[PDB]
Formats: sequence, C-alpha cells, structure tokens
Amino acid sequence: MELTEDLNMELRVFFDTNKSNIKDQYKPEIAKVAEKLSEYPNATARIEGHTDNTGPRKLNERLSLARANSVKSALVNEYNVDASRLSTQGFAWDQPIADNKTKEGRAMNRRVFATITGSR
Amino acid sequence: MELTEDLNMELRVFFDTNKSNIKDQYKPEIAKVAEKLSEYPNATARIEGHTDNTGPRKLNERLSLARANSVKSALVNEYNVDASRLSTQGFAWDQPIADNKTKEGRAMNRRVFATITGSR
Repeated sequence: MELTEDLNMELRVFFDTNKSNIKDQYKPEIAKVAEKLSEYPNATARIEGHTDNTGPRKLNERLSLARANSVKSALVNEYNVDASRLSTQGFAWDQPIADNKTKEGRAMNRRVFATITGSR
Repeated sequence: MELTEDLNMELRVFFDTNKSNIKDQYKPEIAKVAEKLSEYPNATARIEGHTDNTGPRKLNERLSLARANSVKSALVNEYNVDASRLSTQGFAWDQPIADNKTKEGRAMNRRVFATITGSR
C-alpha cells in the first residue's frame, strides 16, 4: 500500500525588548514541536529570528539570531533533539510582520517563527 | 502554533470475473484504511470501480459501481465508517490500466482504486 503522512507545523515565539529568553508560556508549544520531531524522525525545522527596528543594527543582527538559537537550544538541550536537524538564522529588523510605530506592532516583530516539515 | 498532518493513501482491490466480492486477500488493506480513517476523522475516500471489456456493456456499468460499493460497504458495515465520507463511482471498461487481450491484463482491469485524503 501507498500510504504517507506529511507534517507541517509553524511555531511562533515572542520576546520582550532586548530579550532572547523563552518565556514559560511558550514551553508547551516547544514540547509539541519536540513530540512531532520524534513522531516524524526525518523532519527538520527552519527557525528564523527577528527584531523590531529599535536599537543598533549590530545588536539586532545578534539578537535575531540569539532568539532563533534560544528556540534551537530548548529543543536540543531539554528535548534531546539532534541539532543538525534545526537550522537557525536571524533577519534583524529586515522582515517586519507588523507596524514598528506602535508598541503592539513592535511586540509582534520581536519573534521567532519556526517551520517544521517532515513525512513518514 | 499551527500543526497539520496530511494523509494520502491509495488502496487497490482486484476482483474475479463477474464478481464484486472482496477477496480475503484484500481485507488487511481495507482494515488499514479504516484505521487511518479513524486516525484522520476528517479524511474522505474517493472509491472508483472498473471492469475488463468482456461482456455486455450494462453488466459492466452495474458491476463496476458494485465493486466500488462493495469496498464502501466493507468500510461502512465492518468498520463503522460514516458512509457520507466515502464516494463511489463505476467506470465500466472505460479506464483500463492494462491490456484486455490477456487474462493477466483483464485481471488488472477488474479493480477498485480508492484515494483517501485529508488532514488532522
């Protein structure tokens, strides 16, 4: 029989200003990502971090990547997910999803989006 | 978080001449379909029956739809799958997959192919 199941997941984690820690409220989502990475052992994740547009370019290059790395670290260190399955990249403020002129637009931009894909 | 798992399954059942019963051979495969239909309660199945090109045309129109319906009935009656999730259609000898000039090709054409798709 031909039978396949395809996984597609998207995780969104948000961060406070200048912070790259994972807030406790995001732990259940990371745990679910880890469960699906075990259920689909060929799956991989592309984790992309971002900043709002405030502060030096240099801070935000590092901060965007640190936030992606924080997501990867939680998976690797707390869920024993192999690191090589998880890519990380930071886009500093280059890819806004909301208006940087509002406190709430800035909150939306301070984020990691991770895309998990696999098949079994 | 957004999580989707997409199911794609293809079932092939074959028939003896002038018959629309499910041969015991096919029962494990039909059981597997029902299992996935339960694991993906939103999935539906497109069930299509066929004949070889021997015999009167209306006999083959009926028999092709009877084949598709025998697969549906196995799912509905033995495995309690909701009948509205399953479509059936017969194509008489109009869609051959093999040579009707040989016994082996005719046996290939006496079939039901079903595609089961959906997400959870």
